[PDB]
Amino acid sequence: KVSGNYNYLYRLFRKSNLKPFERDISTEIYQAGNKPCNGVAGFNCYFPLRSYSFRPTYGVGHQPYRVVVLSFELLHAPATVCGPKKSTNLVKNKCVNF
Amino acid sequence: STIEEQAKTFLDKFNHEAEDLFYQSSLASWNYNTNITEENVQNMNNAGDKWSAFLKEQSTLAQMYPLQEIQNLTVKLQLQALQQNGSSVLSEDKSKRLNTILNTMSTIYSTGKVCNPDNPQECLLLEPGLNEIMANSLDYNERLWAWESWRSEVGKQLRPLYEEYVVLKNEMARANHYEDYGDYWRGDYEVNGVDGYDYSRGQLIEDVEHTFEEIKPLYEHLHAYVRAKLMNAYPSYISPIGCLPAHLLGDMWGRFWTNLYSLTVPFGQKPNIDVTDAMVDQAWDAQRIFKEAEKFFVSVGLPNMTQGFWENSMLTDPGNVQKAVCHPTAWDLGKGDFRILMCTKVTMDDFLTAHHEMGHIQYDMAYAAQPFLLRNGANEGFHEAVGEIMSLSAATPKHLKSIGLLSPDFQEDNETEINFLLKQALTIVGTLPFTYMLEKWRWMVFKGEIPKDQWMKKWWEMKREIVGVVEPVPHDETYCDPASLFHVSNDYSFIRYYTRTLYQFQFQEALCQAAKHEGPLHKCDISNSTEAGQKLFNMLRLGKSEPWTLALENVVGAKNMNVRPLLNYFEPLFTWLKDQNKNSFVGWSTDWSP
Ligand SMILES: *[C@@H]1O[C@H](CO)[C@@H](O)[C@H](O)[C@H]1NC(C)=O
Ligand SMILES: *[C@@H]1O[C@H](CO)[C@@H](O)[C@H](O)[C@H]1NC(C)=O
Ligand SMILES: *[C@@H]1O[C@H](CO)[C@@H](O)[C@H](O)[C@H]1NC(C)=O
Ligand SMILES: *[C@@H]1O[C@H](CO)[C@@H](O)[C@H](O)[C@H]1NC(C)=O
Repeated sequence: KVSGNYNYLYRLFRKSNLKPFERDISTEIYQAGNKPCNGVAGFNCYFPLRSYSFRPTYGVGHQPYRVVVLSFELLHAPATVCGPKKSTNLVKNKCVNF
Repeated sequence: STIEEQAKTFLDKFNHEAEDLFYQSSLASWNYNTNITEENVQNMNNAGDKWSAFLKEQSTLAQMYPLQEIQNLTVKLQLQALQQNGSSVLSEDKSKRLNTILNTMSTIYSTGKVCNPDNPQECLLLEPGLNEIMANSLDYNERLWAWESWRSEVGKQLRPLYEEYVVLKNEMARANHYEDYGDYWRGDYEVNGVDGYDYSRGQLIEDVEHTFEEIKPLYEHLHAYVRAKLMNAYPSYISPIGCLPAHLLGDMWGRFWTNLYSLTVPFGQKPNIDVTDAMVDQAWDAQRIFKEAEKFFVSVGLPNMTQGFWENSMLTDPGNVQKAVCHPTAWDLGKGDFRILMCTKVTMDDFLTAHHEMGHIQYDMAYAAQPFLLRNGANEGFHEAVGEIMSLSAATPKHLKSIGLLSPDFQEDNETEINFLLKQALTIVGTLPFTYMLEKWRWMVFKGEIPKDQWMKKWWEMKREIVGVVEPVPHDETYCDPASLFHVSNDYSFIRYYTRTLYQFQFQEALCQAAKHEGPLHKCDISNSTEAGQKLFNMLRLGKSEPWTLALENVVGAKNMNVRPLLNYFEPLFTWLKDQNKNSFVGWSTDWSP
């Protein structure tokens, strides 16, 4: 949007590293400092999900982008999805290799 | 554990929020530039209010954080840069008095009135008409009349307001546990933690002193030639043994001297380079100037400049539907938005200045990869120097003839070499000693050793020794010609100009001696020199993340500032001056004055 696209919000702080196929929904502050802190922020308490910066007049490396990943499992269950196999002419009244 | 990670996320959050909000503020400024409406003024004022509140909050957050136990170099530098806020640790009365006095000084300078006492209703204004009546006049009675009446009604709010400024700044630095506010000016250069290269604040002024002492013979020769040719061409008043009075400074303080070069034309019977026919034959315009700038960048070897210069940047001045200033404006709006706005004009010197602004844009593109604290050079003289590098490369006739700005049978003989060496001299060394004078005097006044009324002797003593500028009548209590300079009343560290020109000359020598260029030494051009572009691009990217003296000695070979490159490019200049200054006596006597 000309005035900005900030409806979504990206998470930055997670105190435990994740593994493949893992999500995060919690917004708990990354309390690295041992000083007392809970709920409302304060001394060394920064919100995980940081804001955006997105507008059309931007330059390089800051425009909104979309990423998709195609994944699948290997044959443990019966194979399910694959594309067409190319064919050719069928031929009538003539010797071929059917 | 310790506050290492807390400081890390603190700097990170500041960088993100500063990027966002400063982008909004620059957006408001650019909206004002594109269109001037009072609502735009209110919007940018609100953006500035929000930004000031955010900066004060960040400084308050960073106030407690120490520097001694944290040993990370980048973290240390960023934290010490963030903790500094300026004049907020004082009491509010001093701050509000400072605001009022600076505002009233700005008002008295902006609307300070002087013109002909003949027709004051509608005449030439402060600029540029006063320039064309001082520097383009045949009689001097009106010239000195206006010169010495200029300070009789304006300096009254220039000298004592300067004193109030200096006392308030000194007391603020005292609250900051420092001595003066020019020390804070030069403190942007500060870096520590490197063995052997401990970096105080006085080495800057000492090095500047050495560089000016090296410069002094060059200006001695230059003023000798100027005096000889003015006595040959101006037999009107000035005596054959006198000097150059205050009515013949050519500017409001005597900075540029290309206009006075008219009185010091050695040879006018030999043709020189001119691009009027070449610019009205193929119809050169701002579009074509930018295209050939792209070609220049390609030939040098630097990579391409991003698309913000082809679509987002308005290539032309804003027509005549609206009205706005057309000062050279290279704006880094943020996140890859690089724009250049001016009142586009085609001239060889304007060619150089446009490439200077485009070098600014290239440097902005380079340091855009860094966070907000690192979105600037280790010194504030890097930007103008790196921009003017390509201009000084283009100050030579070689690639101007290469781009077809004149026929290839035009002689690249010795006369154009000598004349353009003298032109560069009048461009830079014609104002450098004045920079020495103003910066030394302002260091003294900021520190406070010099009485406010002593400036009559010592400063003028320098004018009796370094530049050769006098006055037919001594100045009075409130005549403050240094304050007549535009930048001094604008809260400017006036040594960063000299440090900038030192940086640009050192880099010019680095790209002229390491690029295998030969022939006449000035003829070196960075175009068609791949290694020069490569090594320049290696340097102009990091910013302040590392110390600058080590990199400076890598690129050129100087531990700090040095005018040895300046005379290296001016070795043909120095040789010609020695060739011409043997006819008679050279120099001036201090005792004798008009
Ligand atoms: C500025 O805005 C006014 C009205 O808001 C409009 O008439 C004018 O064309 C605009 N000019 C520019 C240069 O945007
Ligand atoms: C500061 O810490 C970072 C950790 O990301 C490290 O890479 C860097 O080398 C440290 N600074 C110095 C001067 O070693
Ligand atoms: C990158 O460089 C090429 C070659 O000079 C140029 O054609 C292209 O326009 C440049 N890219 C951008 C975004 O300007
Ligand atoms: C360097 O090469 C370019 C073309 O690649 C050419 O236009 C230019 O004239 C060359 N440099 C010189 C000094 O001739």
